[PDB]
Amino acid sequence: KAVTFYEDINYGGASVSLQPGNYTLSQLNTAKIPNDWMTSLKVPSGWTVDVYENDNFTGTKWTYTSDTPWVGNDANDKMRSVKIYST
Amino acid sequence: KAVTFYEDINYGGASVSLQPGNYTLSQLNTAKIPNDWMTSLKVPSGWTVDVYENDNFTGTKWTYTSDTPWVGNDANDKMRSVKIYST
Ligand SMILES: [Ca+2]
Ligand SMILES: [Ca+2]
Repeated sequence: KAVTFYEDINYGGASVSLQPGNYTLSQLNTAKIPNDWMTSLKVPSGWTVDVYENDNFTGTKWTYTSDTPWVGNDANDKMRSVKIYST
Repeated sequence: KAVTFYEDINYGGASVSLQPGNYTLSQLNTAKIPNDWMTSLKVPSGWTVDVYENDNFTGTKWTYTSDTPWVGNDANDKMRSVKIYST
Protein backbone atom coordinates (compact mmCIF):
# COMPACT_ATOMS: atom_id res chain seq x y z
CA LYS A 1 0.00 0.00 0.00
CA ALA A 2 1.24 3.45 -1.04
CA VAL A 3 0.04 6.70 -2.58
CA THR A 4 1.31 6.95 -6.16
CA PHE A 5 1.59 10.45 -7.63
CA TYR A 6 1.57 10.88 -11.42
CA GLU A 7 2.95 13.56 -13.73
CA ASP A 8 0.10 13.50 -16.25
CA ILE A 9 -3.69 13.18 -16.46
CA ASN A 10 -5.20 9.69 -16.00
CA TYR A 11 -2.11 8.20 -14.30
CA GLY A 12 0.25 8.95 -17.21
CA GLY A 13 3.92 9.96 -17.35
CA ALA A 14 6.44 9.68 -14.50
CA SER A 15 5.25 8.30 -11.15
CA VAL A 16 6.47 8.23 -7.54
CA SER A 17 5.05 6.22 -4.62
CA LEU A 18 5.07 7.48 -1.02
CA GLN A 19 4.21 6.03 2.37
CA PRO A 20 2.28 8.01 5.03
CA GLY A 21 4.12 11.10 6.25
CA ASN A 22 4.50 14.86 6.04
CA TYR A 23 6.68 15.79 3.09
CA THR A 24 8.12 19.26 2.53
CA LEU A 25 9.10 20.54 -0.93
CA SER A 26 12.76 19.58 -0.46
CA GLN A 27 11.73 16.12 0.76
CA LEU A 28 9.42 15.66 -2.24
CA ASN A 29 12.29 16.64 -4.57
CA THR A 30 14.61 14.08 -2.93
CA ALA A 31 11.87 11.49 -3.56
CA LYS A 32 12.00 12.59 -7.26
CA ILE A 33 8.78 14.65 -7.21
CA PRO A 34 9.34 18.11 -8.76
CA ASN A 35 7.39 21.22 -7.73
CA ASP A 36 4.18 22.05 -9.61
CA TRP A 37 4.14 18.64 -11.34
CA MET A 38 1.42 16.39 -9.86
CA THR A 39 -1.74 15.90 -11.97
CA SER A 40 -3.25 12.57 -10.86
CA LEU A 41 -2.85 10.15 -7.94
CA LYS A 42 -3.89 6.76 -6.62
CA VAL A 43 -4.97 6.62 -2.97
CA PRO A 44 -5.44 3.37 -0.99
CA SER A 45 -8.89 2.81 0.53
CA GLY A 46 -9.24 4.49 3.93
CA TRP A 47 -6.29 6.84 3.33
CA THR A 48 -6.23 10.66 3.13
CA VAL A 49 -3.95 12.87 1.03
CA ASP A 50 -3.75 16.59 1.83
CA VAL A 51 -2.06 18.39 -1.08
CA TYR A 52 -0.67 21.88 -0.35
CA GLU A 53 -0.05 24.73 -2.80
CA ASN A 54 2.93 26.08 -0.87
CA ASP A 55 5.84 24.58 1.05
CA ASN A 56 5.58 23.60 4.73
CA PHE A 57 1.91 22.61 4.55
CA THR A 58 0.54 26.10 3.86
CA GLY A 59 -1.51 27.80 1.14
CA THR A 60 -4.53 26.13 -0.45
CA LYS A 61 -5.13 22.52 0.62
CA TRP A 62 -6.76 19.96 -1.68
CA THR A 63 -7.92 16.66 -0.17
CA TYR A 64 -8.13 13.26 -1.89
CA THR A 65 -9.45 10.01 -0.40
CA SER A 66 -9.73 7.83 -3.53
CA ASP A 67 -8.08 7.27 -6.92
CA THR A 68 -8.09 10.59 -8.77
CA PRO A 69 -7.39 10.70 -12.54
CA TRP A 70 -7.48 14.52 -12.48
CA VAL A 71 -6.81 16.66 -9.39
CA GLY A 72 -8.89 19.57 -10.68
CA ASN A 73 -8.04 22.75 -12.57
CA ASP A 74 -7.11 24.69 -9.41
CA ALA A 75 -4.96 21.88 -7.98
CA ASN A 76 -3.20 20.84 -11.21
CA ASP A 77 0.59 21.28 -11.17
CA LYS A 78 0.53 23.02 -7.76
CA MET A 79 1.76 20.49 -5.18
CA ARG A 80 4.73 21.75 -3.15
CA SER A 81 4.05 19.85 0.09
CA VAL A 82 1.83 16.94 1.12
CA LYS A 83 0.53 15.10 4.17
CA ILE A 84 -0.41 11.43 3.72
CA TYR A 85 -2.44 9.50 6.31
CA SER A 86 -3.42 5.82 6.46
CA THR A 87 -6.60 7.04 8.23
CA LYS B 1 -18.05 26.79 -2.36
CA ALA B 2 -15.60 29.13 -0.62
CA VAL B 3 -15.14 31.12 2.58
CA THR B 4 -15.65 34.82 1.85
CA PHE B 5 -14.00 37.28 4.25
CA TYR B 6 -15.38 40.82 4.51
CA GLU B 7 -13.82 44.13 5.55
CA ASP B 8 -16.88 45.52 7.35
CA ILE B 9 -19.75 44.45 9.61
CA ASN B 10 -22.66 42.54 8.02
CA TYR B 11 -20.71 41.51 4.89
CA GLY B 12 -19.88 45.09 3.82
CA GLY B 13 -16.83 46.64 2.14
CA ALA B 14 -14.07 44.75 0.32
CA SER B 15 -14.28 40.94 0.14
CA VAL B 16 -11.95 38.02 -0.64
CA SER B 17 -12.87 34.36 -1.14
CA LEU B 18 -10.58 31.48 -0.14
CA GLN B 19 -10.58 27.72 -0.59
CA PRO B 20 -9.60 25.30 2.23
CA GLY B 21 -5.99 25.69 3.34
CA ASN B 22 -3.58 27.11 5.90
CA TYR B 23 -2.80 30.72 5.10
CA THR B 24 0.01 32.69 6.73
CA LEU B 25 -0.03 36.50 6.96
CA SER B 26 2.09 36.91 3.83
CA GLN B 27 -0.14 34.47 1.94
CA LEU B 28 -3.27 36.34 3.07
CA ASN B 29 -1.72 39.61 1.85
CA THR B 30 -0.95 38.08 -1.57
CA ALA B 31 -4.63 37.05 -1.70
CA LYS B 32 -5.46 40.76 -1.04
CA ILE B 33 -6.42 40.34 2.64
CA PRO B 34 -4.65 42.94 4.82
CA ASN B 35 -3.69 42.33 8.46
CA ASP B 36 -6.20 43.29 11.17
CA TRP B 37 -8.98 43.84 8.62
CA MET B 38 -11.54 41.00 8.76
CA THR B 39 -14.89 41.79 10.45
CA SER B 40 -17.43 39.34 8.98
CA LEU B 41 -17.35 36.11 6.97
CA LYS B 42 -19.51 33.59 5.15
CA VAL B 43 -18.78 29.92 5.83
CA PRO B 44 -20.19 27.02 3.75
CA SER B 45 -22.23 24.42 5.64
CA GLY B 46 -20.03 21.74 7.21
CA TRP B 47 -16.87 23.87 7.00
CA THR B 48 -14.65 25.21 9.81
CA VAL B 49 -12.66 28.46 9.92
CA ASP B 50 -9.98 28.90 12.59
CA VAL B 51 -9.00 32.58 12.75
CA TYR B 52 -5.67 33.38 14.46
CA GLU B 53 -4.60 36.63 16.12
CA ASN B 54 -0.93 36.20 15.20
CA ASP B 55 0.98 34.90 12.18
CA ASN B 56 1.78 31.21 11.71
CA PHE B 57 -1.38 29.95 13.39
CA THR B 58 -0.54 31.20 16.90
CA GLY B 59 -2.09 33.53 19.47
CA THR B 60 -5.83 33.55 20.20
CA LYS B 61 -7.92 31.33 17.91
CA TRP B 62 -11.54 32.15 17.03
CA THR B 63 -13.64 29.45 15.35
CA TYR B 64 -16.54 29.94 12.92
CA THR B 65 -18.74 27.22 11.39
CA SER B 66 -21.55 29.32 9.89
CA ASP B 67 -22.19 32.73 8.30
CA THR B 68 -21.02 35.38 10.75
CA PRO B 69 -22.08 39.04 10.29
CA TRP B 70 -19.85 40.10 13.21
CA VAL B 71 -16.81 38.13 14.43
CA GLY B 72 -17.05 39.53 17.97
CA ASN B 73 -15.39 42.44 19.74
CA ASP B 74 -12.26 40.44 20.64
CA ALA B 75 -11.84 38.98 17.14
CA ASN B 76 -12.63 42.13 15.13
CA ASP B 77 -9.76 43.38 12.95
CA LYS B 78 -7.32 40.80 14.36
CA MET B 79 -6.89 38.09 11.70
CA ARG B 80 -3.25 37.53 10.72
CA SER B 81 -3.47 33.83 9.81
CA VAL B 82 -6.26 31.36 9.13
CA LYS B 83 -6.95 27.65 8.68
CA ILE B 84 -9.96 26.68 6.55
CA TYR B 85 -11.39 23.14 6.50
CA SER B 86 -14.18 21.62 4.40
CA THR B 87 -14.88 19.41 7.46
CA1 LIG C 1 1.57 17.59 -14.57
CA1 LIG D 1 -12.73 45.66 9.47
